[PDB]
Amino acid sequence: SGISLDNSYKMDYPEMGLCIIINNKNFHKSTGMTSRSGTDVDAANLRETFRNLKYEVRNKNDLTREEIVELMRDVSKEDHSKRSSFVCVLLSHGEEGIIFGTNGPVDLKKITNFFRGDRCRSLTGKPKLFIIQACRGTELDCGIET
Amino acid sequence: SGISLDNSYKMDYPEMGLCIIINNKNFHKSTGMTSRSGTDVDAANLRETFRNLKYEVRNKNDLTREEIVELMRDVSKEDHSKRSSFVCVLLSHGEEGIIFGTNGPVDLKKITNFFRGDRCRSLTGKPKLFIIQACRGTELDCGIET
Amino acid sequence: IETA
Amino acid sequence: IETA
Amino acid sequence: ASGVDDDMACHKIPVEADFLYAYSTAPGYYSWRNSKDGSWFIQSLCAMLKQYADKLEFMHILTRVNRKVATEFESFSFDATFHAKKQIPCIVSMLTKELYFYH
Amino acid sequence: ASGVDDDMACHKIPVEADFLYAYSTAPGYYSWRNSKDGSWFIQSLCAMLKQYADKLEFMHILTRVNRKVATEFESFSFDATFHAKKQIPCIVSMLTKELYFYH
Repeated sequence: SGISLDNSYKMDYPEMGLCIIINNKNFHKSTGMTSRSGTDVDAANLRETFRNLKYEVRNKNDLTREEIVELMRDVSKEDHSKRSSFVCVLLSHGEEGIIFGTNGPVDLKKITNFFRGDRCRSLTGKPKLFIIQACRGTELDCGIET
Repeated sequence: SGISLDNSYKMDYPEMGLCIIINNKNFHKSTGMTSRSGTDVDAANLRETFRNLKYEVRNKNDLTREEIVELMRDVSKEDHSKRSSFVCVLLSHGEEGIIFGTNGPVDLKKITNFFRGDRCRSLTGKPKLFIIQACRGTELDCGIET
Repeated sequence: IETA
Repeated sequence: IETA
Repeated sequence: ASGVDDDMACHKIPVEADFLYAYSTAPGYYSWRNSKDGSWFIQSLCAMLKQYADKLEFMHILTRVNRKVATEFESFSFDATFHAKKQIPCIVSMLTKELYFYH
Repeated sequence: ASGVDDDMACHKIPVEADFLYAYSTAPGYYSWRNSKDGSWFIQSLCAMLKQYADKLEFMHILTRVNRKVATEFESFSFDATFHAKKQIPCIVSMLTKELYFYH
């Protein structure tokens, strides 16, 4: 055939892929973490948005740190051969490099490692997208007038 | 006039801007840090590359942590009104969030803060590019066969 | 506004 | 190869 | 030319390759959320995806998200400490190719 | 609609906005340099700028750099610990617009 350039990911597999949405709104009283009002609006908006992009959306609400890890592990263990990509959206409280389960923290690295090129072979060479809505610290940007 | 879209930075100012290259090859014996062989090749390649992009290239070799800070402070104090952007290339040893002077570390945040939108008004709204060649830790990527 |  |  | 670190017989890619992290905020900063309309970042991300997913490459879509959040939002709080604050999303790409949701 | 965090009378942008950090490697990882040809990242960055600066948007140029470094380079060392290693650059963008070096 003619000149072949591979500058863009192959996105015409039978499936676009999974879009896992972890929506943590209510936290265990024991942690004292405040409920994240308005997060349901985000979760719904994301579900519809990615649905229209043809992703297989799976929403999970109020997951403990253990459930977040088990979910990611199980998902990384699936056969993504016929899927073009992978998307995971995390909605919760957080700090730099950390996302909060309803009962404690989860290192983002712990979550993303399951999808490493050598640990999830059916996603090797495919885009793995992690969308994170959470604090990355306590610094405040006062901005500047334009 | 016709429909005006502002999707791209205005890059037609009289000057493209400065390209500051900090090339640290030799470190003080007292630190024991090894000389970075081959960095001169990088510095020269960058100088020619950005010269062809019409940037005002300024190279600095083997700067102490104090000189790196003074250089950045002085540069941020210049009038960039007629410049479209700013580029700084750091070539040295490093760790996560840190770049090494010839006699010690310099927090990258310390360097970049000088150019904040509220601290360098002549660059507000203009792209500020920091190219960093340095370690960000000691993890090793064993890769995966394709 | 919520965010700590 | 150089890099520690 | 020839070298010890190139033209490998057996091709491999980094295990960290092909990851894209779309952070709602810059490293070390707070991330704002409206208790009624949702987070600034997700609100903006969905809006830009809905309007540009069938037109622009992913990085360009996320750049529009950066601009939307940075220019259109500012916090309001009875607490001076958290009032009149801004936010800039942070795109972290280890991708090796352009990404279009359409084909 | 109307809200307390939008449509501000006085427009401001985040002080952290309009920054682009082109890291040679992923967070927490080593960055490799050939003692004779220079660092993998800078070698690749200059090559892609020379070939695409008058053709592609900056993020797309940096994406080519990511691919070049990720696919064409692998370390060689007499020390097994540092032998056969890979590298993936890391693009960190807080830019609010597309960037073309030409006009």
